Amino acid sequence: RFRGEHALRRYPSGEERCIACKLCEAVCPAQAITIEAEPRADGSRRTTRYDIDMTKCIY
Amino acid sequence: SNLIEVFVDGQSVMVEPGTTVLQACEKVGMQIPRFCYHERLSVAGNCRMCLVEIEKAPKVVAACAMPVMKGWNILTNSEKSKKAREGVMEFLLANHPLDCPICDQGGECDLQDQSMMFGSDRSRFLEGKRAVEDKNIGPLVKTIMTRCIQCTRCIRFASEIAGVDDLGTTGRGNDMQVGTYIEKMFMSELSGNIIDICPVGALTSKPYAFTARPWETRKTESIDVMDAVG
Amino acid sequence: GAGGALFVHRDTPENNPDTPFDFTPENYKRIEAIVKNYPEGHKAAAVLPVLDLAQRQNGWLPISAMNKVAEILQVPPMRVYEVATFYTMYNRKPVGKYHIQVCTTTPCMLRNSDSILEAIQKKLGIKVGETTPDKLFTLIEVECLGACVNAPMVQINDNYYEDLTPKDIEEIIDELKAGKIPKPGPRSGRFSCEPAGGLTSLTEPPKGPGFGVQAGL
Amino acid sequence: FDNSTYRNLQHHEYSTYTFLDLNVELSKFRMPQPSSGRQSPRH
Amino acid sequence: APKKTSFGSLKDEDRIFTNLYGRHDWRLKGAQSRGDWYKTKEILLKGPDWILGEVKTSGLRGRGGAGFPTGLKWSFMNKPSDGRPKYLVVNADEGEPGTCKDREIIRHDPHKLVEGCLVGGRAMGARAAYIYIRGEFYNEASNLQVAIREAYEAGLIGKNACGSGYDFDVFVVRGAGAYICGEETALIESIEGKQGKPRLKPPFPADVGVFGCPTTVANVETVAVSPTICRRGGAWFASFGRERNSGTKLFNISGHVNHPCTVEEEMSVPLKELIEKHAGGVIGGWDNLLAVIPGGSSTPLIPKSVCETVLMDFDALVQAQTGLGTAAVIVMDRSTDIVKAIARLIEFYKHESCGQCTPCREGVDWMNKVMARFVKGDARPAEIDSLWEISKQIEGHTICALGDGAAWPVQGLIRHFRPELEERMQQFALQHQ
Ligand SMILES: NC(=O)C1=CN([C@@H]2O[C@H](COP(=O)(O)OP(=O)(O)OC[C@H]3O[C@@H](n4cnc5c(N)ncnc54)[C@H](O)[C@@H]3O)[C@@H](O)[C@H]2O)C=CC1
Ligand SMILES: Cc1cc2nc3c(=O)[nH]c(=O)nc-3n(C[C@H](O)[C@H](O)[C@H](O)COP(=O)(O)O)c2cc1C
Ligand code: SF4
Ligand code: SF4
Ligand code: SF4
Ligand code: SF4
Ligand code: FES
Ligand code: FES
Ligand SMILES: [Mg+2]
Repeated sequence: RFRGEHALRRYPSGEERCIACKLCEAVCPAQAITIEAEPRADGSRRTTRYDIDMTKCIY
Repeated sequence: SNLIEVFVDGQSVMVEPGTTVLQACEKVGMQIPRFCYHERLSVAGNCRMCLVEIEKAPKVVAACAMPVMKGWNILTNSEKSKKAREGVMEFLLANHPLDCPICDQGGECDLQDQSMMFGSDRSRFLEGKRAVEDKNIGPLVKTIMTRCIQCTRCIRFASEIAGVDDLGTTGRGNDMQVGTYIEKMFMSELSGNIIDICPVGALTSKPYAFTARPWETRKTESIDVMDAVG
Repeated sequence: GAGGALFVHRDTPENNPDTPFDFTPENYKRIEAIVKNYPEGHKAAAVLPVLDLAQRQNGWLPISAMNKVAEILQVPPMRVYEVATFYTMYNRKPVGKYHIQVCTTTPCMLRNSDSILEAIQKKLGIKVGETTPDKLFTLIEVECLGACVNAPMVQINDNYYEDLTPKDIEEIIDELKAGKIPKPGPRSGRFSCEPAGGLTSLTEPPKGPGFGVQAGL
Repeated sequence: FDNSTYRNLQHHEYSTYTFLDLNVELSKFRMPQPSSGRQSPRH
Repeated sequence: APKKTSFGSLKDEDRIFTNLYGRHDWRLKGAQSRGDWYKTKEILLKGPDWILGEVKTSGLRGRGGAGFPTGLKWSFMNKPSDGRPKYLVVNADEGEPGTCKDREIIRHDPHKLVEGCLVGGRAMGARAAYIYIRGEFYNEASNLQVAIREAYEAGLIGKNACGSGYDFDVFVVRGAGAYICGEETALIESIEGKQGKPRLKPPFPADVGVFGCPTTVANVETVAVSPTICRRGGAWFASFGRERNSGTKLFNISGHVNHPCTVEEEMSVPLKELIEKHAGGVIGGWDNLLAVIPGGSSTPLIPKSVCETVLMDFDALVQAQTGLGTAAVIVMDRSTDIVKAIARLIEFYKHESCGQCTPCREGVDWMNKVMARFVKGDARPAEIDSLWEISKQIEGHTICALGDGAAWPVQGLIRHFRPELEERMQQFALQHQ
């Protein structure tokens, strides 16, 4: 359960798990997450910007 | 004058004849939950979310359609009203897809908010869900009809406000689908408004898709200059 | 079971707006008689009969027929689409010459409608939603045709064949495929909904007019 | 008088157009229809 | 001795539908030889108030299944006109499983229905009658049209109907395969060329009905006994049956009986007497009886121990936690899979729902899935109570009574056959380990 450096994960096919719902951005107590999204070339819901300020983050 | 006296939770209200139970309730600042009712559309009475108990009346009434009678005491927060709301919300959510993270409606969804305010907090539906195919109605209004709750708001708007009779329902029962029955574009100068009246993410803005969430937006009240209507 | 049919139309060479449909002049006179049965300013009330008439002329309802009805009655085509997809008696796909409809609801099921259905399936070699390769028969299951006393029963082209056994329905199908007209009604030797035991009621000769009339009338 | 015979046999010779032919025949017997004052609710 | 305590053994002279079995000529001449169209002019000249009084005194309740007092319901149209035409709609949809009574009235006694249309329309001050018949009854509708043509040619209806100076038209409109279109407001919507979706009430049809006009929707059996009621008087009809349960009734006995049949009988006849007298008894004896649905698929079933002394009227069957309904008695013997039959009824309701309102559209399909699992025993016993609650959520929260008609049979099955459901679940859990 140890909380360390952040990472973004994938499905076993290599597709990104993130679908740009922005719940992490909304809940973040430090406002450390910045997300921008648009439909991808194939129409998928994916992020164009996913930034975490690790000097703002409280882990 | 010609007003009649009714009661909302025992509080006296004078209303004109033809006032519905919902309007009488909102005279005292109480908003009855709704899905199908819209004050600028004709009354439908199909969603059943507005059911409310009248004192000494065995059966609950649809507040959006029922004219209020003299001497009626509307019980907006009784056990009967709350249980009716919970049952209707359960029925609405039984087949609804688990789309909130990928649905553009999330955060400004009347289904979500009225589930949080008037529904229960868990599920007891143990079956599989229905899934319907999508209808292409143009480059402006994105359609994902598995989220449709069959409110009939878009149909009534298209018929009454826009004067276009291209929307309707096909089939019946659980298989009833809202659409055009043919591959047809709902291209009207007022078409985009069906995005706003649709309570759920069934109809969304295609240019706006996936770009923002409602809570992060700042609202600037302004005036349109695209015509002289203002 | 879940309906395998779809409620969205996709254009096909066999079924598209350019598919030729038009009412015959006799059917146009019939449409005129139908429309005159409703008050002026309420023509749309004729949607259900006129649409049905198109089926009785065409066998089924291509989308061109729906458009023709909508044009004739000055009704938006989507309203006609709603009517055509709501009511189950309308055929939006072609069916066989003899549409066989077997009631499987509980009163008929208690009288072994399953045996009738399996007998039909074996005699025709198809299933409960299919059409024969010769386009002569289509078989489906329906709900309570309203003759539960005469169960089990089958409807074929608005004719009722009741009090059925597997041999009875096989004989009916044999007579149908030979071009004959099988007589509708029960097959048990009983004319109607009467008790088979010997007419437990209405045995006395019916009384005349004014037999029980009250005074002052 | 007798109860032995079934007397409802005319429906054995009804065709696809019997009902509508009877309607066409009945058309001449009806009273003039009422009018709402307009051609349709969209007029 | 007044105040009859035993009911049944109805005589042929007192029976109303004398050509129930079609053993006599159904044409105009045969109907006139049987008492139809006799002194109709004097009945119409008595005035609407006299006719409504006869119906009120008669104690007739709605034979469509709900049993609303017919005189009171028809009195709603005794108001002065407001510039709109007035209409009588006769309900011949007959969609309820186990009910085939209307069909026999239409095919074998059409002139009774036509004269009833005339008399009821005069009482309600209605210009014309629209008879709505289900589209599967093609031959019945053709016979009705032939009878209407005969009445038109003889001057019995139309202009100057029966010489009474009152103009009345009779129209036949055919439905297209929809059980919901027997609901009166759904029937009205179907006539106007729309989907058969029921309207909310108020307004009631007497205020806003077909074409937006004052309208009364009345069941065919209710309509077809009114001319006989007027002729013989309200009191004669009143004597039969218990108090507030007056008159005669058409019963359709189907299922596991030796001679399934349609019969006419006094109102408050005991169910056992009816089954053993007219239907030949239960298949395999009376002790073989498992359950009976007394009033069509919408009424809850009752087990054998209740069927032995229950009477076939509105109030007695209400006391027996069921309803008189359409008086369609479906008999199931001890060889019946009681869960499977009710599951089939629930599937019927799932396929007949119009889909307009959320509780029916979603919950009836949900209950159908749960019952399909209950047949196999796949579920857990707790779900039984869950199912009960689902029915309560659906009941009373829907625009029309199809939701009530889907919730009630499940409630009856749970009330009387819970051990069967639990026992099936035990077997499923045992065999699947
Ligand atoms: N004959 C058949 O084939 C079928 C019969 N049914 C029966 O229909 C019954 C339920 O039907 P509903 O119409 O929903 O019952 P209901 O009680 O709501 O209405 C019965 C009749 O009385 C009238 N009425 C009732 N309350 C009134 C009021 N306050 N003011 C003015 N008029 C009023 C209604 O307009 C209606 O015509 C069921 O019990 C069922 O047995 C159901 C399906 C088929
Ligand atoms: C789902 C549903 C189906 C119905 N079907 C019929 C029908 O086929 N025939 C009928 O007479 N009444 C039917 N009824 C009852 C009618 O709505 C109405 O109560 C009745 O026709 C009134 O006539 P009465 O007062 O003469 O009984 C149905 C009701 C419901 C809710
Ligand atoms: S936006 Fe955040 S919460 Fe939503 S899927 Fe992506 S990482 Fe998860
Ligand atoms: S419509 Fe509302 S409840 Fe449904 S998926 Fe979208 S956000 Fe969630
Ligand atoms: S798309 Fe929206 S407005 Fe239209 S029926 Fe569905 S939920 Fe109602
Ligand atoms: S209860 Fe069922 S049939 Fe009746 S209006 Fe609602 S969805 Fe339609
Ligand atoms: S808001 Fe009244 S039924 Fe939907
Ligand atoms: S159950 Fe078969 S006709 Fe009704
Ligand atoms: Mg929306």
